[PDB]
Amino acid sequence: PMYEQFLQRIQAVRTATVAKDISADILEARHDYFGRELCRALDIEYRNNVLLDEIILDVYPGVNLMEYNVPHVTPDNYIWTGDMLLILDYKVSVGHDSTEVTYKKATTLILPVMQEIGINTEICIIRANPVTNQISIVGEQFKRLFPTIPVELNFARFFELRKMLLDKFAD
Ligand SMILES: [Cl-]
Repeated sequence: PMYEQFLQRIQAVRTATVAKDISADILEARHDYFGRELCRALDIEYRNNVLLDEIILDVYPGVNLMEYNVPHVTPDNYIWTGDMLLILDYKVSVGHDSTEVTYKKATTLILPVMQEIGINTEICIIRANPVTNQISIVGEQFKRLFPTIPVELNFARFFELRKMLLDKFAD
């Protein structure tokens, strides 16, 4: 259905301006596909994106939430071991640039308020290279809890949809 919905939009599109919205949605679905598969292999609960406020309340329900300035920020997921909060962001990319951008933003926006509240937090980004299927991890505590990441990844359907868009608008 995913693939067919995209195929129908790709068939229908006429302008590059509208096509870019299809390209962006295909990129997000590829991201979501990695997330679901990564959480399956890691045997953690899949969440699409959770607000920081909701993470704080799930870990520390007694927080005096209104005493703090919680930025509106939606990391893809999180792991609460019992002692450490692992903020988890997924990336699918052949470069690391977007990983670095998200890392910095998650660092300036999340870690300050977690420090005041007293929650030990780490930013973690897991990146799949869609061409090579190699997994890159950033986050030291995450690497010690999962040195084995048994993902079974196939991005070809996403590559096909985007190739179709590249072919239609190769002007
Ligand atoms: Cl992504």
